[PDB]
Amino acid sequence: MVKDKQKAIFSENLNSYIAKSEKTQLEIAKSIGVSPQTFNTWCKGIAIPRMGKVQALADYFNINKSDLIEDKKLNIDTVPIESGYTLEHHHHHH
Repeated sequence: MVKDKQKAIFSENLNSYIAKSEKTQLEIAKSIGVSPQTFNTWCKGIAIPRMGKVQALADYFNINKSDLIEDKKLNIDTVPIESGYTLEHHHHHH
């Protein structure tokens, strides 16, 4: 195919949030401040918007930009951080 994996991840993640909403792509596009054709290419993973729009997307969904950039490999694994941040543990014998 010769396709960039990052754009495939970004769209995959973004599309997840979009398809979880009942507002159309044309709806979200106006709220962000873009044209439907611009939003269409994002949803198809053809292009990634600039920081000003990526932040706008995350800001509108009340999420982190990191949620759109990093892969949905959401398997919690203890993350030592130099602060008083909350972390959870599972523990299952398998």
